[PDB]
Amino acid sequence: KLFETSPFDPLTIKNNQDVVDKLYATQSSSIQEVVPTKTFATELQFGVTS
Amino acid sequence: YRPRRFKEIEHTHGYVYRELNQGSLLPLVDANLKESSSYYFKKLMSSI
Amino acid sequence: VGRYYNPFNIDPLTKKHVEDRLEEFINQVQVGRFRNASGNAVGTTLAAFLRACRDKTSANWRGYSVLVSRYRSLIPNELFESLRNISGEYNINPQDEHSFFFALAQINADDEFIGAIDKESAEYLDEYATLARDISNSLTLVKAAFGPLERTSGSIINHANNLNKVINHVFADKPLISETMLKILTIDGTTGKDGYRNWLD
Amino acid sequence: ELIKVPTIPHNLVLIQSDNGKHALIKEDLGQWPVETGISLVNQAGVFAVQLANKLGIDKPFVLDAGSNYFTDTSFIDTRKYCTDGLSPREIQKALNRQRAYYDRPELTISENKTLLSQSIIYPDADGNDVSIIFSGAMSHAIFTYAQSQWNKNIIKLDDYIREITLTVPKQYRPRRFKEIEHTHGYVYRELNQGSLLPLVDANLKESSSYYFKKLMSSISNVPVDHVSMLTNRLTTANAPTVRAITVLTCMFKQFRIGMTYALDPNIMDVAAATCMLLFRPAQSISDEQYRYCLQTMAVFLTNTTYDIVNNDTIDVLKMKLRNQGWPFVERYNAVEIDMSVEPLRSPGQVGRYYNPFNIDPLTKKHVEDRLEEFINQVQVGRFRNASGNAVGTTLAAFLRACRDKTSANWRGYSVLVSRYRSLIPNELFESLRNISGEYNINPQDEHSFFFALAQINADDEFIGAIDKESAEYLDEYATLARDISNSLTLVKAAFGPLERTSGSIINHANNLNKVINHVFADKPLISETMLKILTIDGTTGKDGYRNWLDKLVGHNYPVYVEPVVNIMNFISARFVADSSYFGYTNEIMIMPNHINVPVDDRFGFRDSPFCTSLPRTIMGNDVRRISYNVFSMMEDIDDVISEGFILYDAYFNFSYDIMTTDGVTRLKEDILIVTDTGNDIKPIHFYIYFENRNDKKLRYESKMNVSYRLYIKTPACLLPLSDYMRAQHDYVSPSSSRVYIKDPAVVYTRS
Repeated sequence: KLFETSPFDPLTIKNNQDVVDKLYATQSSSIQEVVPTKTFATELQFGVTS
Repeated sequence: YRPRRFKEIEHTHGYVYRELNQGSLLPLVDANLKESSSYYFKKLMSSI
Repeated sequence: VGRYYNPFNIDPLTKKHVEDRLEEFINQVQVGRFRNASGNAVGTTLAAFLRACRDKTSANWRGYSVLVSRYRSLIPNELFESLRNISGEYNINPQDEHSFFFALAQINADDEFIGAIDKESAEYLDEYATLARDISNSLTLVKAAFGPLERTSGSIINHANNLNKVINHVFADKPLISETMLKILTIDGTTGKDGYRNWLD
Repeated sequence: ELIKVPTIPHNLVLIQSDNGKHALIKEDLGQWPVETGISLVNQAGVFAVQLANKLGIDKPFVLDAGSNYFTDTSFIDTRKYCTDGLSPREIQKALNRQRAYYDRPELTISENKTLLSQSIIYPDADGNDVSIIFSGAMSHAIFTYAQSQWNKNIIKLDDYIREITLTVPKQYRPRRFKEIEHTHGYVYRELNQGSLLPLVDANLKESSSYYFKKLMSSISNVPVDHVSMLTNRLTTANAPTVRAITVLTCMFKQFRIGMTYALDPNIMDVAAATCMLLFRPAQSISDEQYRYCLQTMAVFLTNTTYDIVNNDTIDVLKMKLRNQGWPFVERYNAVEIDMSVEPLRSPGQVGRYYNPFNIDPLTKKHVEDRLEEFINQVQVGRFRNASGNAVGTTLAAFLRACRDKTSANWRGYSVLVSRYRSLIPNELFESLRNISGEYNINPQDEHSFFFALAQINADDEFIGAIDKESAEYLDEYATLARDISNSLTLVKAAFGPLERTSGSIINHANNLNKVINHVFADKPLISETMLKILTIDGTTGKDGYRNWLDKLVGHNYPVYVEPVVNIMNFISARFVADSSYFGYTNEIMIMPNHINVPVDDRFGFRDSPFCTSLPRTIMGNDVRRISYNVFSMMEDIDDVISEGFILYDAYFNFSYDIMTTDGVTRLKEDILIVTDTGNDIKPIHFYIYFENRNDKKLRYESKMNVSYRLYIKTPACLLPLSDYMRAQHDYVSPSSSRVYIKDPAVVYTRS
């Protein structure tokens, strides 16, 4: 068996965004070179709205 | 090494069906393996 | 035929660390003064930890060297050359790195080896030959049943996904074809629409 | 303790036919299975110990067979008739029956007397008694060789005393041996000393920590009998610990000690630093500790900061302190005192130890002749302030108290150091080091130790306790030396060099585990003493031994070949050389019955399966030779076996029983078994009968019923009865006047 848990089931994906969302969901099964945590933001701007 | 002999009848009137196509693993591994390598490695460490 | 770095920077011929001045270097740290002009335990504490790490590394390098050899035995040649194109960097927390070396676990594989033969690794590697035969058989059958493929409407992702379903229906008597094709799509599909295009190619 | 063997093992059996025509003598050393495809010498060593146990030569021994005799009734005969070995009466009966078959006159009285007097005991010039008996050749060779090896370690008592006369001190009462012990006393002792260096060098931190902790537990049990800041900090809680450190610094070479001072030094830290430099050996203070002590004094006296003097060298620091008015900027070498006797386990060597508190034994004062002038300098010095002389007066008074205390108590501590020094050998004196700094002195404890120095009281309990420790240490060193020798032999025989290849690494790791699992099963080969040394770091004793064995591979350490190793090497060599004595052979021959092959006709067997040597040519053509591996793999064995061949390249185990009746000589099973995988030879067992030469029924049965025959080389254990003089062998037994001393100690334990 190539994978104990498949990265994504291809029949359930409809477009590119579907692949990335599934890859983020099944990333715990993989050996991550970086383990995610809270993100740090160094830039933020708010634009005027209608 | 040599194969073990069969029965006498099988060595006189014996026939077998075989296919000689060994195949290749290139189609499975001819891809951008960057994303799937982490998943493959996890299975690899679980084999032993 | 392959090569691999020996774990923990130990030369098997010498049976020690690559650096030949490690004993002198550790004693230098023990009698040194760091982080203060006055006396402190920084030099002595680091010397004690370094000695423990060195002793464990020399004690347990044989087990990890065998482990790497066994793991590589499981990888076929075509897979290994493909994996050499990729690259990555692994991030380890400083606590994990020190705890791994300070609390190194002894690894023994005496029961796994019959003489000089590792049965489990031998049988596992042989299964790639069966998969290689299945891949070639499945690709040829789909090309024969489905000739040149055209897409008048729809997306590439939908073109490939729906083609797999028809393959399952047409070849329902032999489920291996659909299983093998979906294996290739799983690997290729991680890149997205470009990966699906490669699968059709 | 020596084992006194009463009888000689001969291993001789007489086999004679019912007719009486044929008789033979056989050595019965047993059957030993040999496996093909692996090393023969490695299997021989395992069988060598069992053979030694069977013959009773495994443990040290001497032969007492000079009393195993009787005397004939004739008045002329004053000879001694040995009762050991195969009885001459049995040979007389066998010869007696043989003559009855041939219708020959019986053995005469003169011929009987010569035969029955073949086994005799007579004394030699040295007083030993030599016994001439009928015994087997292999047993005689092995038994005699074992005697030679063990007798190397049997020496006269006066010779033993001369060897150890330089290790006996003058505080012990000499032991009076009896007059018989002095003339006829003998002792069995091994006089070869094994080095402890292989274990100490491989594990310096563990070996040092083990011995240092043991010594401190013994020493700590010895019986004993600005000013405000100095006077408020005295504590005698850890005085026994500081006392043990002092003895350790003087009893060892390069036992580095260390002191750590506070962030902000005060008058107590300067006092401790001065006491360390003045009253401790320079050999126990490193250069870095010397610089740290100078910096601490400079920070306080000159009112500078640690940052300013962190980059200052030793010469610069001395210049700064001398300018201010501080002369105590030097460390002093201790004066070495030679031991009165040769230290233990150090043959032909002189031991030495430092005198405590840097007191010169010749002058009985401090090694610094300017000490009194220096104290006056401190008293009139202006330190840390413009005026007041508070620091100088306080330090001068404290220094004077230490000077008087050290002068009064130096003799007591010198005796303590000398007695504990005699416990350790010279190798441990020069090799052990203080690594990891696992002993350190608090600055308050140092200045409390010298201000409140306690006299040393040597009660009778302390002297008795030390004498018990001396016996324990001697046994411990002897046990460690034996296990080092055993480990060095094991590594050389079972391991090789490593290569930068996966196969070599895998092979080494598997072999290492197999050895380790074997040496820790049943009663461990390795003693509990060294397991304690290797466990002191917390690792499992089994794991520690595995690590030490790996380090020892490829060593050039010389190992002395002990008598027991020589004995087993002899038995192993004769096992390979003379295989027929032990029931295995490296060559068999299968021939059809109609092919006439020359055989051994000495024993009178019917169709003897024994040939003097397997023939080179039969019927004018050389006999085919096939190896067992090729023979097993053959598919046309029927065609090849029709002409007959010779099988070699394997170790064939065979058995036989000689039947006294007459019958068809044959095998228990068929010669070969043919399977779809391969051909094999079934176990070989010969039924051998003596022949009547005129039985038509048995002649016809042998020619027609049996179609194939198996031939092997004639076993060397067999010997025809006519050649009974070839079993006549000699054995030497030492004189009965000797007395063996179990306790060869030369002195008693009393002051």
